[PDB]
Amino acid sequence: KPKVSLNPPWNRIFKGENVTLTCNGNNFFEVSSTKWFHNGSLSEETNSSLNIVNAKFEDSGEYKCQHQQVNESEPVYLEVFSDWLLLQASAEVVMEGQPLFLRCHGWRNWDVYKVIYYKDGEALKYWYENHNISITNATVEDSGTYYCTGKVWQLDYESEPLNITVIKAPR
Amino acid sequence: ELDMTQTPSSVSAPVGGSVTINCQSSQSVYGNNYLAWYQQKAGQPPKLLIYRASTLASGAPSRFKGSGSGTQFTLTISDLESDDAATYYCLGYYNGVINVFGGGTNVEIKRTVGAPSVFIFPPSDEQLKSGTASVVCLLNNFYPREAKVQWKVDNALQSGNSQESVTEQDSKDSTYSLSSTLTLSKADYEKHKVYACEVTHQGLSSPVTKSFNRGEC
Amino acid sequence: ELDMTQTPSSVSAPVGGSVTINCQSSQSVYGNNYLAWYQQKAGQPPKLLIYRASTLASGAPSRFKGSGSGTQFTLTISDLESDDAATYYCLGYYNGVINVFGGGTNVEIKRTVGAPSVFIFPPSDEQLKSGTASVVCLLNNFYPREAKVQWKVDNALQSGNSQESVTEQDSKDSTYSLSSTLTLSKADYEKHKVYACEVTHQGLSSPVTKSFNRGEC
Amino acid sequence: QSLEESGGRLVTPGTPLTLTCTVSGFSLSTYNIHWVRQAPGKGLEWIGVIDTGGGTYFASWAKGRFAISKTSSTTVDLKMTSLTAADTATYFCAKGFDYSASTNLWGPGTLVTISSASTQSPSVFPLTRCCKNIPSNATSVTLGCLATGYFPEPVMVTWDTGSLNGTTMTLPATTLTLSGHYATISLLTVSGAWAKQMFTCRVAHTPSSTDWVDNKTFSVCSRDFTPPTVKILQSSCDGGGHFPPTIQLLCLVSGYTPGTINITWLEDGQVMDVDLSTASTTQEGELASTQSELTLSQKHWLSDRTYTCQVTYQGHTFEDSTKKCADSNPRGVSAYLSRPSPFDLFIRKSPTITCLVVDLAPSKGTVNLTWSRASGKPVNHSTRKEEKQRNGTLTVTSTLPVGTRDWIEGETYQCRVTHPHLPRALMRSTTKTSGPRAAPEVYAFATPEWPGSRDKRTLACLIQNFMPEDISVQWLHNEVQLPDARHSTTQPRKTKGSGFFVFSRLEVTRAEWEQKDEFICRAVHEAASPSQTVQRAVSSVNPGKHHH
Amino acid sequence: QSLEESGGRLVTPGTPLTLTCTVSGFSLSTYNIHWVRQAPGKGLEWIGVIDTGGGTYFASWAKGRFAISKTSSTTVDLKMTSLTAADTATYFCAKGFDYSASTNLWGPGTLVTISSASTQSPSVFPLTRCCKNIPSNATSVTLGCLATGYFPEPVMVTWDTGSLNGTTMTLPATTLTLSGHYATISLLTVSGAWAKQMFTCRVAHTPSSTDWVDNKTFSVCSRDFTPPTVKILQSSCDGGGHFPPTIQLLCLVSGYTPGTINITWLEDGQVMDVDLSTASTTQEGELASTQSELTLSQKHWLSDRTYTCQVTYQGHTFEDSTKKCADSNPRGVSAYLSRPSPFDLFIRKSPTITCLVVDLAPSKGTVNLTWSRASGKPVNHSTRKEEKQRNGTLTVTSTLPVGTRDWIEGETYQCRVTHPHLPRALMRSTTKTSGPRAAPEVYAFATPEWPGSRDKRTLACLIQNFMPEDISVQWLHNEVQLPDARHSTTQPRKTKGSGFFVFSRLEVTRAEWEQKDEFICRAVHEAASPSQTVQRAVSSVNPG
Ligand SMILES: *[C@@H]1O[C@H](CO)[C@@H](O[C@@H]2O[C@H](CO)[C@@H](O[C@@H]3O[C@H](CO[C@H]4O[C@H](CO)[C@@H](O)[C@H](O)[C@@H]4O)[C@@H](O)[C@H](O[C@H]4O[C@H](CO)[C@@H](O)[C@H](O)[C@@H]4O)[C@@H]3O)[C@H](O)[C@H]2NC(C)=O)[C@H](O)[C@H]1NC(C)=O
Ligand SMILES: *[C@@H]1O[C@H](CO)[C@@H](O[C@@H]2O[C@H](CO)[C@@H](O[C@@H]3O[C@H](CO[C@H]4O[C@H](CO)[C@@H](O)[C@H](O)[C@@H]4O)[C@@H](O)[C@H](O[C@H]4O[C@H](CO)[C@@H](O)[C@H](O)[C@@H]4O)[C@@H]3O)[C@H](O)[C@H]2NC(C)=O)[C@H](O)[C@H]1NC(C)=O
Ligand SMILES: *[C@@H]1O[C@H](CO)[C@@H](O[C@@H]2O[C@H](CO)[C@@H](O[C@H]3O[C@H](CO[C@H]4O[C@H](CO)[C@@H](O)[C@H](O)[C@@H]4O)[C@@H](O)[C@H](O[C@H]4O[C@H](CO)[C@@H](O)[C@H](O)[C@@H]4O)[C@@H]3O)[C@H](O)[C@H]2NC(C)=O)[C@H](O)[C@H]1NC(C)=O
Ligand SMILES: *[C@@H]1O[C@H](CO)[C@@H](O[C@@H]2O[C@H](CO)[C@@H](O[C@@H]3O[C@H](CO)[C@@H](O)[C@H](O)[C@@H]3O)[C@H](O)[C@H]2NC(C)=O)[C@H](O)[C@H]1NC(C)=O
Ligand SMILES: *[C@@H]1O[C@H](CO)[C@@H](O[C@@H]2O[C@H](CO)[C@@H](O[C@@H]3O[C@H](CO)[C@@H](O)[C@H](O)[C@@H]3O)[C@H](O)[C@H]2NC(C)=O)[C@H](O)[C@H]1NC(C)=O
Ligand SMILES: *[C@@H]1O[C@H](CO)[C@@H](O[C@@H]2O[C@H](CO)[C@@H](O)[C@H](O)[C@H]2NC(C)=O)[C@H](O)[C@H]1NC(C)=O
Ligand SMILES: *[C@@H]1O[C@H](CO)[C@@H](O)[C@H](O)[C@H]1NC(C)=O
Ligand SMILES: *[C@@H]1O[C@H](CO)[C@@H](O)[C@H](O)[C@H]1NC(C)=O
Ligand SMILES: *[C@@H]1O[C@H](CO)[C@@H](O)[C@H](O)[C@H]1NC(C)=O
Ligand SMILES: *[C@@H]1O[C@H](CO)[C@@H](O)[C@H](O)[C@H]1NC(C)=O
Repeated sequence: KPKVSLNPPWNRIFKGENVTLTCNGNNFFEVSSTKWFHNGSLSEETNSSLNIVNAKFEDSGEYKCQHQQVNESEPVYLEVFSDWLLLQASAEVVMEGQPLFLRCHGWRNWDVYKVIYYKDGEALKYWYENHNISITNATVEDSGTYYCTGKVWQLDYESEPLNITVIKAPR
Repeated sequence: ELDMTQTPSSVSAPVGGSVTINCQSSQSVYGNNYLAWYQQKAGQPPKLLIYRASTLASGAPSRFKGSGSGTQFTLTISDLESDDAATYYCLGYYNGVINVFGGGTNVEIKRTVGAPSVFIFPPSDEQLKSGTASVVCLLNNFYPREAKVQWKVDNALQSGNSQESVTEQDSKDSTYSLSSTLTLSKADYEKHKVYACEVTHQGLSSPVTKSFNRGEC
Repeated sequence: ELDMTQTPSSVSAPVGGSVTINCQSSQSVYGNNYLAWYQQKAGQPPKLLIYRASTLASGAPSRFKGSGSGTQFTLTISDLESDDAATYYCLGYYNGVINVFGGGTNVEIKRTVGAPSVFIFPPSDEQLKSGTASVVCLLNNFYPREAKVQWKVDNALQSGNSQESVTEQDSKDSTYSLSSTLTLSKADYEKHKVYACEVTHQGLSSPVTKSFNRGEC
Repeated sequence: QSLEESGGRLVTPGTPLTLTCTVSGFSLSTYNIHWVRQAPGKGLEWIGVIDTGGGTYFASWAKGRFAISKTSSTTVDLKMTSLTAADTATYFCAKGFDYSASTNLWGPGTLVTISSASTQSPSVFPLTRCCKNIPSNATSVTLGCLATGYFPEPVMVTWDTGSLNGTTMTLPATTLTLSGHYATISLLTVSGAWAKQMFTCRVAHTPSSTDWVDNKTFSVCSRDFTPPTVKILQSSCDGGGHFPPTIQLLCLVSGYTPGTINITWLEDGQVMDVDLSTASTTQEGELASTQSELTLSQKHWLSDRTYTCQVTYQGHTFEDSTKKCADSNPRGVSAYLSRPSPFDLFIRKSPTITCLVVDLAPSKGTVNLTWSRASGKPVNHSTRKEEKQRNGTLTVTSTLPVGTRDWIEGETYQCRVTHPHLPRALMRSTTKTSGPRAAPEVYAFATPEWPGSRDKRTLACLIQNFMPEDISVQWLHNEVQLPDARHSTTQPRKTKGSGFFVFSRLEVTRAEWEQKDEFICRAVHEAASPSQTVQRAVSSVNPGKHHH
Repeated sequence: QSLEESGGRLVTPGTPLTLTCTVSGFSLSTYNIHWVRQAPGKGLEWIGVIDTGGGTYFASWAKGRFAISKTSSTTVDLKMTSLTAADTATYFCAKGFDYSASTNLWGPGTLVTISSASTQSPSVFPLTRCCKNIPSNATSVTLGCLATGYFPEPVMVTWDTGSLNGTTMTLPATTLTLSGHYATISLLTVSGAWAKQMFTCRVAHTPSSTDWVDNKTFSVCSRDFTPPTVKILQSSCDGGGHFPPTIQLLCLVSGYTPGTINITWLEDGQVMDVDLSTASTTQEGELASTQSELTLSQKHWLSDRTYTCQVTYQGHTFEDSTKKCADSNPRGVSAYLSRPSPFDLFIRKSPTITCLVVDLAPSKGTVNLTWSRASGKPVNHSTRKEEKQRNGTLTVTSTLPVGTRDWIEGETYQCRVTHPHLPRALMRSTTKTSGPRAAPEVYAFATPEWPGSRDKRTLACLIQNFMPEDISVQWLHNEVQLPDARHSTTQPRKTKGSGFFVFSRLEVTRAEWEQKDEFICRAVHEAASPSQTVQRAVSSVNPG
């Protein structure tokens, strides 16, 4: 089946931001055309990479792709927010040992200072400037509802929380 | 209940031409003749031209001629001059002691010569703290009232941000005074340098321009 | 291989006194009388007083008297003056053409005790641009020669950074003059304020101190 | 032989109104009196007539709302009842020869407003020409005042010219197209010794209040003197980048025409005591030079406070500003939303709320500022001020009138802030506090007399055990409630048990207590009874009756 | 009839050398020539003799190293080989009547030095006594020159004294212990009109070159030489903290005895062009004042270069320097430094200050916290403490006890923090106020009884018109100070005129006033006299 790839990987963007949904699988059948599914409706783009320029609120929702194969791809979800701080994250479900990058991102390349991450309420890490937490592994206790407090243009902003949960990759 | 229809509501005729203003009444006036014709300008009480529908009032010129009887009455104004820039009214008196005015009728016109004294006033520093800048152009002791004021902000002709005030005719030298206020924001005021008022008038052979630049005076 | 012993190496006698300088030879001189007596001051060649062990040289005064024979010879200076404060030598000529000088005898004129005049010199500003500061303490016109100079830099006694220069005994008043130079770096000079030279001499009942503070001048 | 009208003003709907036609020259036992009205932008409309015998007749639309009466031999009154907005008009009285209104003698008319836009006071600004465009011998000069932004009519401008003659000329008003308010230009032409003469315009606006007077004072030049320049220098921090233990600020007022000159230092706008700074004036030739030195602690400098050098020279103000330097200055927009004060709610009975938005970066475009109610019921029109500040930011203030009954019953009002450069919309909301109620206790005190404080005394007031926290404190003296700036009042803090407290401190002078030594501390508070105010008086005399 | 020696100079060990005795007046076919040497500080020593026939006879220690030759009718050469440092000597030639060296005609001698150091020219410095230590008359005065750092010997100093005479005295040379070079002092004592007379020493060093001549020309007094104070002032950034297009620096030389000056500006130690700055001078009474204005681009200022004001007054250099300032939060960290509380300072007499640093990262590598005084006097140990916060930051707090008297006399105390991740050290400084002093007024009031509140009262204390703002407030009941939680006191705010005020509020119970109804409001403030403490008691009684 053709799996669906995101460039950048982050399924949570800001309003006004770009992203390009690419969709590819094994080349058992040759790549000629692709079908796109915003919410279930067929999109008018045929070529394998769909660009998604300048996000609106209606750009939210379930996304899916298809090729000339028989069954379809998975329901990737795209939430779009307008706010001050979005704690972006790599994947919403991960399997142990895979890379995880976290990023408390601020509106239109703006710099967030005094950045503090919270995992389940407690302070996971604090850094003076913005920081990329990168955990190359993913324990089963890493599962938590995360959120980040930051300081953008001297004022304090808390991001909306996001729950993430790892499972065991055997079975 | 009873009506007076003054027709037309607007009429235009040049110098040497004439206008006719008709008043038609639903019921005949008292003694078939009791109607007046009034002349009114801006900010003034109306001035009596005709009383008793044909008889000229004292001080009115002979070029105002009233006529008519019963229900149908007509003011004819021949040999036009600029003191006829007015709204004209008719007044009927009736049985039952009833006075009703007419609807009104407007004419435009010009005549003699006397040149304007132009002055320009920059906005004050107390006004610039409030976020507004008003630039004042004064046209002083002039005649004709027909004069044109143009605003130039860095040689660009303004439109829609200026308002004029025209005075009454003076009781001594029979002249007019005008001011045009150009209203800008403080941010629009401080982005520009040259502020010019151009005055076109018939006693002026060329349009005179009074200007300043911002902050140098 | 042969010796000439001049005894004593130093002798002191006042003005009007007499000194005796003996030279003893290990082998007899040529013809039993070939010995000379010389007077030498600083910066000068020696001046012949006696030749042939008793004969007075030309220009030498009659108060210089040489005597002796063989191996044993003696110069006697009676009627001593302040000009006679010098170093005196004997010269023996021998068989085999050998000339041997004596060891020398310093004659000191015993004069009165003079207290030194102390002066202190701060380093110049043009020396401070080179990174070195030398502070100068001068001791002027003193007798006898023994004195002690101590440097105090913010009341701390210095050691190892000062050097002294002593003149010869003067030919007129028989006094001495001394200078002590304290050598510091510019950084060590500008870290301190009080610079004192303390002078101890036997004509002084107390050690006299001349000091300055940095600048203030 | 003329007629004049008087009594036209701004009143509410439903108010009775009496106009007066005063005649001169003729007799009312021979001539009749007509009344005619005219709204702005329509034609004339006959109202009525009174004859010599006193009989009045009115038009068909009048319906008994109008009455004419002969009050004296020269005055005729027109009484008018049941006013709505359709009667907003200019009213003429006329000498009638007969029952027809065909006449050549009319009064100039008086103006009656029944309106629904805001009663706005005029802003008065001087109109002087540029002085390089004014000639040396210019034996007369024309100057003026612009009175703009008022609603409704009229304004009355008179002139004080001093010892000169001045011909005064007031133009007809122009309706401003954006706001609907009015604007007048009144011009004064004088002659003679105008270059050193002080000129004064008096603008009265009777729809605001009967004694609303703006008394603007100015001269006719904007050169005046050669203009000084102000600059502030500061100490350097050292070679390691570290601040010295004290900071010197040197305010330099460069070459100006010699005169009295007057320097105030400000820390975030508040005047510091003159003892903490020096000042020096030198003169070289025909030109003066001024310097002022201010000494500050390193701590105060590092606390990022803003300091202003204020120069007052010949009645003209110059200024310069400084704050702690920075390589970069990030800042973001913030917003605050107040509740109405109890004084405005219950004494003035005209509550408002203010959304104050500060520290925005002055980018391109106006900031979207919208008021709304959670109930969906309509909001009133608000007022908006935008002001550039000394520290370089722009502060926008929006003031919304709120209903008194609306506020008391627990309505929630929202201030909504939008701007294209904003990430998201900013939201503030306000509503009456849902906590309990408790009445204030009030205690007023005077400090004793002691050396060095003979002609100035300090009064104090304690207000405590009240709930909720919103309260207004004023001081009243000799049938005037004294201005807020005269005294100081602390912020509400919690008492140990139940409720809040505030203290107020008022320094008074000898002339005030010799005028009246009774001073009243007044608290306005929602839980106070019976009329939401509580007050206590104190006399400072407090006489020493030892052992009673 | 005389003899003279030539050829003596400085050579290395092992270098052959030839001296020449030039004779005049007599014949070498009649007279013999003796050679005698003399090391410095040692007696005379015979070397050799040549006769009229050319036969040369030497001493026992010579061992063939010395050779004498007749070169002309007036010159006799002496050749030395195998020279070591023991041959450093003044060498004399003498007209010998016979093979005895008993003679009255000697040459002046030439100086032979055996060393391995570099030929260095002397540096000549004036030696003047300090003019406040010179008396007003001082009918003779002593001055001099120091000719130092030269190698080898000799220098010669003469003197130009003008219309004065002046006795000249030259001391013997001293070998410098560190370098091996020589140094001399030449002194001049003059009498007369020395205060206006211009004096010159002439130091010549013939081992450098034959016409190496240094005049040092100087007077007895340097031209007063009040050290002029240097200070640098600078342009403002504006009210938003933004830099202007250019930066002005103003170097001030304020209040000094007038004289010749310049001001030179350096950018990272290199001299900037003369047209880039303008200097001006004024005089007031006696004291002069000088200023110099330098214009810099914004870019240069922001490049963090060091700009130096170099003032040269009467030949001496005075300095000040600047670079772009450091804006107190390099990585978003904050640091705060308190003053002592007046209660701690004046009542307990154990004042402390506290340095608190917040929003540090919890990484490894301990922070270096150091305390100091601007005077360099010692400080005690402090209570260094770190703790991680619930929000993930790390705060370090330190409390230092300070001397009471030390604080009162205006010492400045500095807290210094270094972390490995910080790019530079962070400093905070605190000191006593520089404003005036005004003692507080204290007024204390008891509320009257309010209906329904029989068992409670409120006490109010007004403390006002004090300067500076630092103050402590305590309440006491039954001679013991009540806990701080019992009462509420506001923060200092300015009065209408001079000074500050606070209010204090204390709720009390019936049990307390029935136990003792007298309660004391006490203020501790630095301007209060005699023991920095003023109080006022209050009761809940009537006159009765
Ligand atoms: C998604 O990602 C891209 C980054 O790759 C973002 O921006 C793209 O930016 C380029 C450069 O601006 C766009 O290309 C073209 O831009 C022109 C204007 O900029 C150029 O020209 C001016 C002088 O005219 C120069 O000063 C400047 O430096 C640039 O060189 C437009 O004129 C082009 O034509 C069309 O564009 C506009 C768009 O509003 C239309 O309205 C016009 O009618 C015209 O037909 C051209 O667009 C490039 O297009 C941008 N990409 C996209 C997708 O727009 C995007 O902003 C980013 N999108 C997000 C985050 O939503
Ligand atoms: C993670 O969590 C920690 C706490 O766990 C936060 O640290 C706090 O940071 C704030 C901000 O700096 C601290 O607030 C400061 O407290 C100082 C302490 O002063 C004491 O002494 C004075 C005088 O006696 C008293 O008035 C005061 O109440 C204290 O008892 C104050 O001096 C500071 O004042 C500063 O701001 C004011 C304006 O409010 C200025 O006028 C001053 O000049 C001065 O600049 C300030 O109030 C707070 O104390 C810290 N907490 C602790 C427990 O120490 C971290 O900030 C947080 N991390 C993030 C990213 O937020
Ligand atoms: C594909 O499916 C998607 C989901 O099934 C559909 O997405 C949905 O679209 C609507 C409208 O586009 C989203 O509603 C958003 O817009 C309105 C109005 O915006 C105003 O309020 C915002 C509050 O966040 C402000 O930020 C704005 O500036 C503006 O003033 C709001 O009512 C919504 O806010 C609510 O929801 C968000 C989360 O989305 C919360 O954060 C808010 O607090 C509030 O509760 C939205 O902003 C709607 O949210 C969105 N659904 C999801 C799950 O995101 C999509 O339309 C569809 N596509 C097509 C083509 O049919
Ligand atoms: C989907 O993505 C593919 C990526 O390869 C696009 O294919 C090719 O895209 C280019 C650019 O649009 C087309 O060619 C261009 O023609 C112009 C004519 O002026 C010329 O200037 C260019 O150099 C280039 O040759 C090309 O036709 C197209 N190929 C095919 C087979 O379509 C494709 O266009 C994308 N589809 C979209 C965006 O709908
Ligand atoms: C897309 O999804 C469908 C889901 O059903 C895939 O279907 C596959 O169908 C075959 C045919 O039945 C299944 O194989 C065998 O079926 C027989 C008879 O029913 C049964 O007895 C066997 O036990 C076996 O199940 C097959 O299991 C089923 N699933 C998968 C995962 O292959 C279809 O193949 C999918 N398409 C692609 C391209 O993956
Ligand atoms: C923890 O993470 C490491 C790093 O991802 C895992 O080790 C493998 O490391 C190599 C390094 O080149 C990667 O290429 C592999 O993809 C990694 N394997 C996996 C399964 O991620 C390691 O397995 C992880 N361990 C646990 C317990 O999660
Ligand atoms: C303005 O001037 C007139 C002139 O006497 C005076 O009556 C009026 O009170 C003045 N207005 C104010 C506000 O002082
Ligand atoms: C303050 O400024 C005004 C303006 O010239 C001046 O009249 C007044 O005397 C000044 N006061 C002082 C104390 O300088
Ligand atoms: C230096 O001074 C001496 C002393 O008068 C003089 O003879 C000599 O010529 C001077 N030399 C130079 C180079 O000025
Ligand atoms: C003084 O300083 C300027 C600046 O470098 C320099 O050009 C000048 O030559 C100096 N003059 C003297 C006499 O040192």
